[PDB]
Amino acid sequence: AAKDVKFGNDARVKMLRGVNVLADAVKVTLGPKGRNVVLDKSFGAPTITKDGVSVAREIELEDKFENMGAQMVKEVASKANDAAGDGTTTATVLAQAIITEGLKAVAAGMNPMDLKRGIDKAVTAAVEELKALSVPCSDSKAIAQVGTISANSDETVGKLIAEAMDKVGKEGVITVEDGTGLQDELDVVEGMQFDRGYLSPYFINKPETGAVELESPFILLADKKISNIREMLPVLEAVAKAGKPLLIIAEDVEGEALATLVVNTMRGIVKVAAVKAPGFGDRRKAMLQDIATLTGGTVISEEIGMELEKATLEDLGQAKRVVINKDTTTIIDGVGEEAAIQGRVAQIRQQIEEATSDYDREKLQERVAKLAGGVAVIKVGAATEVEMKEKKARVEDALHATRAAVEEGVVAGGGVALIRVASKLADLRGQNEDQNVGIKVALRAMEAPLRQIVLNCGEEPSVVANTVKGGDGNYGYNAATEEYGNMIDMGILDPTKVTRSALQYAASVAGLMITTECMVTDLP
Amino acid sequence: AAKDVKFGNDARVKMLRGVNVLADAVKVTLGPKGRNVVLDKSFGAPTITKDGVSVAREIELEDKFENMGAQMVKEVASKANDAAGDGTTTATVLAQAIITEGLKAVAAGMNPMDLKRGIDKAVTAAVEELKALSVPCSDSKAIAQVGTISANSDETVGKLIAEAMDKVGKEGVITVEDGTGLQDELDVVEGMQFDRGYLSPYFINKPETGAVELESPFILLADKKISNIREMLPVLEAVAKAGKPLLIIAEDVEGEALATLVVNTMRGIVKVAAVKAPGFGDRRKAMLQDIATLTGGTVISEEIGMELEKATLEDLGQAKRVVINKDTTTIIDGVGEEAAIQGRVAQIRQQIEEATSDYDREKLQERVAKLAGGVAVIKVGAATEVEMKEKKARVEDALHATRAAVEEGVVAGGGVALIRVASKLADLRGQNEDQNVGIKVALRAMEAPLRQIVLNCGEEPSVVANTVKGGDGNYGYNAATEEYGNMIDMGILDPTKVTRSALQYAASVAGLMITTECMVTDLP
Amino acid sequence: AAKDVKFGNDARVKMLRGVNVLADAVKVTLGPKGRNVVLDKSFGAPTITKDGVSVAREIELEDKFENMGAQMVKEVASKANDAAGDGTTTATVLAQAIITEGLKAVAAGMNPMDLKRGIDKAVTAAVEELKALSVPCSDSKAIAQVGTISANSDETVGKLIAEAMDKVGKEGVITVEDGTGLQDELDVVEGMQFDRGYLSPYFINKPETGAVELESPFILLADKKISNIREMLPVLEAVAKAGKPLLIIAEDVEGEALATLVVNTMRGIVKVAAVKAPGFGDRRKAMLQDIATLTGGTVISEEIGMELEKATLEDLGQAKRVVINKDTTTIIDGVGEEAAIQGRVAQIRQQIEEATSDYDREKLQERVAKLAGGVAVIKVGAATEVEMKEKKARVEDALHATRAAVEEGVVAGGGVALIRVASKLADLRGQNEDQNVGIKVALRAMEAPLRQIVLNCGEEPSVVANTVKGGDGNYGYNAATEEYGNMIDMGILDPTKVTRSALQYAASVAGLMITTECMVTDLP
Repeated sequence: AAKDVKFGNDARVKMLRGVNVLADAVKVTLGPKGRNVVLDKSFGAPTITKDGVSVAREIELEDKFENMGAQMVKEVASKANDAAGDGTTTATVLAQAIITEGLKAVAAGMNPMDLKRGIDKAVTAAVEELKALSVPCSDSKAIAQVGTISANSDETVGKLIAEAMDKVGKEGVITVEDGTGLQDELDVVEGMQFDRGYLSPYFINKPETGAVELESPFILLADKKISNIREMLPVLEAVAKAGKPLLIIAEDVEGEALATLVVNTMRGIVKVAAVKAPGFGDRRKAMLQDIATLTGGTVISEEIGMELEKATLEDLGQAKRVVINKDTTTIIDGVGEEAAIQGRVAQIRQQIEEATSDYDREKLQERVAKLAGGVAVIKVGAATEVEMKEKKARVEDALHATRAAVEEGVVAGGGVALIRVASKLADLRGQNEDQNVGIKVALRAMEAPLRQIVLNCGEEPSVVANTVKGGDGNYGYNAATEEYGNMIDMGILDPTKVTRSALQYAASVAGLMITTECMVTDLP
Repeated sequence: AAKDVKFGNDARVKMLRGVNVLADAVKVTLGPKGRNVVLDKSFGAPTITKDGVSVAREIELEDKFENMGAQMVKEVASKANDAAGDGTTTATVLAQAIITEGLKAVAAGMNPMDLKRGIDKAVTAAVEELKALSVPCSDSKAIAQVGTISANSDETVGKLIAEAMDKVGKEGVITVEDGTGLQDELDVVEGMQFDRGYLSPYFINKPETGAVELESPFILLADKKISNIREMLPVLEAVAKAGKPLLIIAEDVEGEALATLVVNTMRGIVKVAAVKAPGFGDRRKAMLQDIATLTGGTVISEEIGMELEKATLEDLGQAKRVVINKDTTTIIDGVGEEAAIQGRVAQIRQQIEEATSDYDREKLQERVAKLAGGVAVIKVGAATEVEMKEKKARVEDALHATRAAVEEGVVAGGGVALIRVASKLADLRGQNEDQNVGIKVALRAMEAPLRQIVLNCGEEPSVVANTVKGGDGNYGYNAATEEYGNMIDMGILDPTKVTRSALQYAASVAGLMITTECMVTDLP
Repeated sequence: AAKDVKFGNDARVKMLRGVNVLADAVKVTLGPKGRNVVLDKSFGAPTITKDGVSVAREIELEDKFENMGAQMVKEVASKANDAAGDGTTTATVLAQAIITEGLKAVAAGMNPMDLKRGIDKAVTAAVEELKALSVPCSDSKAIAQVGTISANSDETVGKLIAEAMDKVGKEGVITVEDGTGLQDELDVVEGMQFDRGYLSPYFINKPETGAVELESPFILLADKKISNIREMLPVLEAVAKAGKPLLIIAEDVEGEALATLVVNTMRGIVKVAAVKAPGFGDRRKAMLQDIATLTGGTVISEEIGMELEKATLEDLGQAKRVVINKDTTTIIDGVGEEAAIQGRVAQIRQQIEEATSDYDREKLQERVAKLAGGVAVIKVGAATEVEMKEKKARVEDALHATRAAVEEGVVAGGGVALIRVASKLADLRGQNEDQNVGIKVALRAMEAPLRQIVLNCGEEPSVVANTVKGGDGNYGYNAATEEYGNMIDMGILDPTKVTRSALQYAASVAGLMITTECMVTDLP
């Protein structure tokens, strides 16, 4: 396993074939006419996929050359999944084309670093070009079109996403889960909801199937397990003379207090619903106070000078209707001031980002969307778990793409905007001839992905691409119909965020990787 | 784990040959003339079995290509076995036909996605046709006939299962168990049953053979053990006043209490029997109130401040008869509310939709059978464990077939319905001629299971297929009669669900496999 | 692991090779001229054997093919040993011949199902005919004859066994084990007895070996720890005033109890025999209850609602005489009525007829014999350890054969019943030609064991069989002396149960030969 070193093109040629390897591993799956690849599973059955990165993630070759090349190209695709997950094939093909043009330039003895300088300043110019070319994406028709593009002519899933997103609002949170039957299940859970079950089964309410409902109850917060005191009776009798149902949130209730608390609810005196703590202590308590403010309750924590039994009856929060089952507790609409809710939203706006990013951001965004609106749940069903996941990954990709389109809009899809801005920026000049040829190299390498896209349909890339370059504006080529026309007719519009981020990150990684000159390796 | 990358036709033929070897190894079991397969077992004697997936689950190939193919294809067979368990050979054969046709089409340059669409539409049409042509099966004669064919022309088993299902009612539970004698014996156990014996052997009552029986007793349920709870002395006096026997359900009883009780019973003071709770804490908590509802009593709860010491006369469950042996207790005509029985049944109906599925179904249907259905025990009597395996396997095949037929309805067996629906659906056309070609080729090749069924009998598949294509209606060939006639005459009926699931799963999996264009392996 | 599949001719050839292995392994042991086999043992001495299962159960060969063939044929031999244990060589040979002929027929293209049904019908008809021709024999002369037939010209052992069985009665059993003296020793003592050594050696009276014999003692059996209590002063003083010797069976003895008891011994006031509890708690308790019933005492312990320090002197039983050895104890006669005998034997008998069988029933006959008869003890002694093992195996085979013959009855032994049933059942007919072919093949193969016997004897097998087929009744051939003659004169008779079980096992192995079509192995 001793280290061995080589220099320049002799090693680079090895890289090429490995690149070549990974390259044709990916580009076979591009386009509507592109096919799938099944990935061996060490534990169970192999899984079908169309995304190049899903294929490549586990891929490494026997020899050190190709193995390290695959790892060093796989990082950008990993980041692409970290952000969006699609367009990975484009990043791979552009990387291959640019590294080939890089070896061509090195054959001229040309400086890689000034090449990178010219190329990435041209990339920034293209960023500005794309920002200028951005158009708003507002109509749900375009949303359905882009989802259908992402979902392989699946009008059902895309349209379903459309009404779900519309009725939950643009800031409403939407989640996709498993289903077994041939039909997806659409659920909306609005207000406040948590997944905790009643400790006592005797809470079976008047509605059949054990369905539990409370109209305008009094919600209360506690931090103690009520065992030693065993006397909530002052509060109980205050609610009894109030004569209205109640919900309690506490550490726990001991069986001794539980007996009368359930026995007394039967008696019909006060209906009381007791639940376990939904989540981890500090943050869960923090969101319970937000719920209390939402429900018109007061900030109540037993870990401060105030007492459970020492309080004012108005401290109990009220919500119009609460629905409780064996596992799920939900509120339809509560009694709270929207000014205070929006103040809490402003308070939590900066916490939306924080610095933890991955763990904190999505959790907090879904939680706050629940705090303001509701969550959408879509049970995507299919015959086999591999089929479910194969559709699923496209579902989350389309979800993220819809988020990008909502936040930023779209640009002319099908790569025509790319080639037009490249043609317009062909006039760009650098410090010297090195930067100029670097810009031209970047242009000619960007030409290749579109040509491969055309080739994916079993049609000639050259003259078709030339015809694409001939027209402008709405004129573009559709692979599904394999014909030219408007973007609106073809619905091929590129979400701005995914294209911008993927293209620029791929450009950066390519510019830094073409700088290879020396090789270290291990022996068998 | 070094990886190797392969393209196109080579992997295609590898997958072809592996699937073909597995399939024609399976084919030796198809039809009445099919035989068994012997599988080497390291621990002891080999396993001899007919159903294909039973063989498949342990199949592992020396070659990585074929190993990947076998493991990727076994999922459909495994889940089909999980669904029904028989006809799996037919599903495998038709799947192989689909693979052959798909690879042949792709060899022509076929579009994989067009094939996917075509096979999907064909499956939709076939499912609708099966729904349309499905006919109900109600008469016990036809039930016995389908059991007989499902038991490999065993009429004795058919009459046995028909008698069992009749006496266990429509919602009874039927199970097959190991038998001691040289022949099968079927027993019917009805009423409230559980497997718990009397605490002491001296509990043997008046009935001989060491049996412990009480006529018109009362039933006590103790939430916890007996330490000082033997203070039911007042209730005892009432029982002493009533001159009635008693039954005890308690966690545990003191040795002094056990000794004092035994003496009381043998002295004739009060004659009482005691048995333990049937199952786990959750199970017993759920089913004790079910027992009470059957016997019209009130469960003594340690969770509520009602106990044995403070109790009512009718808190004892009321039943007409109790019969207890060394480890089993039976209750005859418990005196309880039938409407409460329906309420508990409806609660069970709501609880039907459960992720636990079969593990939940055991007790879920156990309670219903104890209330309304019945218990059937099929003790398989024979010498060799392989023979019990074979007869048992035929037993659950017949059981599943009968259950599915009763709940669902039937179609003609032997694939006559398959060829009929293929002929009727030959008229459907899709979006593209590519899709139409996929559909029509699927129709051409879907008769292959019938071809192999004929072949297993050592008879010309081509002659029979041509003659059947000439014939119409329920006319068809039977191997048991080894001649033609009416398919109904022999009473070979297929549940629609098994055929539908097999066809849809085979089409889905085949469509996903054929789209693969790249291969990856690891070397030894 | 890597699997390799064999089909049809090749798999059948491997089965034939396993058959050849089995045949050469077994043939060496058929008849008087079929000789013993030495069993290699790296641990200890290689062991000489003749029983077919004894030769078989430990034999496994390297080549996987015949290895799994042997593994799958081991089950029939194992089951036969667990059922009868003798005639295993004969049943194995007949089954092997049947299998060989069936494999030949399948090589001719035989139908598995025709074989299945024809062999089932033939087995059923042969069982019926064998039952019809069954002649029970009860004379001790015939019992000695058949025991010697099993013992291969051992007369004294057969006479001893017959006398022992007669003296132990119809329900009394016989125990056989190794001996030191080269002559077998038979010891039978009637009544109640179990082996138990006294904790205090000073229980030795004037007679030797600590044997004490006492008149009408006060027999007490206690399942409770008597060490803790000691005391018993009122009862001890009552017995002392009565003037009779003292008998106690205690769980344990205290140092104080030891002290007062040894003071009693060396002081010479009262002779007291104290013994520890016999064995395993619950079952020892049950058999102690049996002893108390047979002695006319009362079952008294803390498991009974009697009091320790308060008791009545008549509560204990009295015996005609009690004898105690160094490590065993017997009672010559006790207070036991035949009605209580019937009741206890019946409540034991119901447990005897159960599915537990092994590891529980033998103790059941032990206890029952202690209730009614006595234990028969056999000491077989000789020179070399391997030869004692062989003699023990042969003697136990004879023991089981005698038990089966006594409980069931016999037919003509030496295999002549086989030829006679084959002759009389030449008229059997099946459903079709193939069934009749299979039946006739089985009938022809029925001749194999006897012709193999004659071949081993060095005489013309087929002509001797033909000559036997000419006569009828009990006239046939003698292999020990090797000449014709009547069976009755030399009494070659065999219990019918082993014959029927062999036929049933043959039916099962035939039913598992018919499906031999595909086999799977694992090669490195």
